[PDB]
Amino acid sequence: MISILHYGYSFIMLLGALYFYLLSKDPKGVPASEYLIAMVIPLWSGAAYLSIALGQGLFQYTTIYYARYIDWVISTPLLLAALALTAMFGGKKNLTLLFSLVALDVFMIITGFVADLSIGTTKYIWYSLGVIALIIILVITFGPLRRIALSNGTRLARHYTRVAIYLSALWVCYPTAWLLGPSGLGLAQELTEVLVFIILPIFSKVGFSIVDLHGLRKLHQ
Amino acid sequence: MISILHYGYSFIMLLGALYFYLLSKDPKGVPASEYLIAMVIPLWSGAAYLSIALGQGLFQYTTIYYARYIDWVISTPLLLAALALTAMFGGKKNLTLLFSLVALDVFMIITGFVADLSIGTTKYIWYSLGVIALIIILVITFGPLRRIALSNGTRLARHYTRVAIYLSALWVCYPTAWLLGPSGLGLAQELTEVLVFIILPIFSKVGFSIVDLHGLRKLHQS
Amino acid sequence: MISILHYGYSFIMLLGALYFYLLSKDPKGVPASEYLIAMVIPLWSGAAYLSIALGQGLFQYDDTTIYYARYIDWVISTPLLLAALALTAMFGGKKNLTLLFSLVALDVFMIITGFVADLSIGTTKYIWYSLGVIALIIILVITFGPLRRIALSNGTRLARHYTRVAIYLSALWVCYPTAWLLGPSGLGLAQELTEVLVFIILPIFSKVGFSIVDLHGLRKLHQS
Ligand SMILES: CCCCCCCC/C=C/CCCCCCCC(=O)OC[C@H](O)CO
Ligand SMILES: CCCCCCCC/C=C/CCCCCCCC(=O)O
Ligand SMILES: CCCCCCCC/C=C\CCCCCCCC(=O)O
Ligand code: NA
Ligand code: NA
Ligand code: NA
Repeated sequence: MISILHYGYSFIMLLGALYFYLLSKDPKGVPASEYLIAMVIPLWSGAAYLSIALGQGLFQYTTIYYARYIDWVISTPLLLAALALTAMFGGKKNLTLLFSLVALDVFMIITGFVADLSIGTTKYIWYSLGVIALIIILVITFGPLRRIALSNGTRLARHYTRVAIYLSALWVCYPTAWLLGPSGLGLAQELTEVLVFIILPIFSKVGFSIVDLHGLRKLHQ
Repeated sequence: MISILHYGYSFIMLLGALYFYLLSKDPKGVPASEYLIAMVIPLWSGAAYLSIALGQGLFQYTTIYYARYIDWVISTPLLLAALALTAMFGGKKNLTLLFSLVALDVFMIITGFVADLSIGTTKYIWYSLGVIALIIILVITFGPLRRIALSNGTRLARHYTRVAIYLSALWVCYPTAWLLGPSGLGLAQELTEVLVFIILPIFSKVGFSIVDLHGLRKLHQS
Repeated sequence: MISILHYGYSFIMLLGALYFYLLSKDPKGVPASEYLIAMVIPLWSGAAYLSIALGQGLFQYDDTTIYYARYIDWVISTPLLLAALALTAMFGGKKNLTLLFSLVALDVFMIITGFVADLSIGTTKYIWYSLGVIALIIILVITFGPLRRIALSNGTRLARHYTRVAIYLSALWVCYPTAWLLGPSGLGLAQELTEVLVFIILPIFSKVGFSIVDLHGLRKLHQS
């Protein structure tokens, strides 16, 4: 079941990528960079998840689905880049703030991987550092980044706020599932966690970009 | 023999690097970035191949020359960057298209590594995904990227087209040799593969940049 | 003692990071990028050194202990330090990102040769070490040659500051390959504990010290 679920995930990522490619061909005032980011996220995630489907992206240590971290260490900084470019749509870019989010995010995913490789108190030290990174990401998202979105007009700010809540709601689920699952307290079953880390990312990756791109395109007319 | 051949490769990379450094001192309207890229490619490749010569960049799994993938994952995106900056010479840059090529290329090399670590059907799934990335790279090269080259005038477009064909011809040899060699169908002997992945990269790396830089320098006024 | 020393290091990195954050809130004409770089260096290093403190960022190889977390630290922290140095030289003028990325490329190569040298034995070790030293020399040639000339093109006051930070960085950085060669990873003249203290004290000056000196100098160029 776990293999088939991952094949399914990868096929959905492939379909998402193709949809974003088709949209890119009639861009409606949205820059090519946004479409490129939208395509890389699912294609890379699809590849990583394909490795799990093929029985490669995991080892016994509990099962570590290490391919998930290879996925997220690329896909999640690109998602924050997407979020940051949305806030900045129609205005001056702040690449300093954007790379601040990328740095926090890459650190967050790494602490997760290290936490998964750790045992006892050490595991939760790393996990806790990852959660602290996420909180700071959310502080930036609803603080200075949102203020940039507001500086770019009511219609853009409305859209940014929607995508900001969408992203934030999904992202807090990841460390919650991690803590509950085999990598953490072990209250939730492996199969339950596998389904969560199949369904969440479909919404976090393809869902997010459908909502993000459609909203930005709608600002054209 | 395999060790000595790799020492030779590294010495040629070193010579190439120094030649590009000397050219950079009298740039003839070619930007420093092009000279930097031209030097990094062979220096990094030389280092990677030196590790093979010293017996470090390979393990038994059949022999995997993993240092080749460490080489290519840096050297091949830089080569496409070089190609893209050539198309854009004299005009506005399209870094989106450039990073599209970098992303495709890094994926291509990784699928190769994963394919080399795989057995049976799984190997050829990864290989096939790598080939699909290469096809898209070539489609970009002769499609949108060439159209940018054409927007920058007759003489630049002529040069870009030459370098584009040079690169494309060499690059399709890599997945061909891979499939024929021990990593694939195993028709070719290890020594045969080692020689191909010594001679190809000399032309793909040092050869390419001699052709690319000389062509751009020839466009210089006064 | 080695664990406690690393905990101490990480706490000092954390304090440095917070100080640079507070400075960033009243920037005095210094761009946000400089403050971001100043914070990333110690935070990343603190993380890497925390792994050593917890007993994770090291393994036994050739009977010697390899502190592999130091290389994970440096491969990110040292290119960011040269970026900081390069942006100082370019302060008030056109940027040269080609020269900046030249330094980043040399630096990342340097740290990798170090790691490979640490994993190597006999002549092979010193081939890698030697390539790393050659990278450092070229970095220093850039620092006192073309990069300094960019600093001079941005006026007397900036060039004076750049030269100070350039000497500060250079003096600290030549110590790293010296300690490495003398210590367990090299000739084995110096004891593990000696090396551990060197690679605790040097980086406090190389990371937090450097940025205090760099940022204070740039801020002092502001007229309020
Ligand atoms: C094993 C893998 C190792 C990978 C190693 C990765 C190193 C990360 C750092 C790179 C240098 C950062 C470059 C900084 C670019 C300069 C920023 C700039 O242009 O500044 C503009 C201005 O200062 C703002 O207002
Ligand atoms: C694990 C894989 C890591 C790969 C990292 C990327 C390798 C290096 C290639 C980067 C491409 C650099 C292109 C620079 C564009 C310069 C454009 C300009 O001159 O304005
Ligand atoms: C592993 C070692 C190499 C990794 C880093 C490679 C860096 C070299 C690549 C590209 C150089 C980018 C130059 C950007 C030019 C912008 C214009 C300018 O201001 O000069
Ligand atoms: Na966006
Ligand atoms: Na070029
Ligand atoms: Na600086």
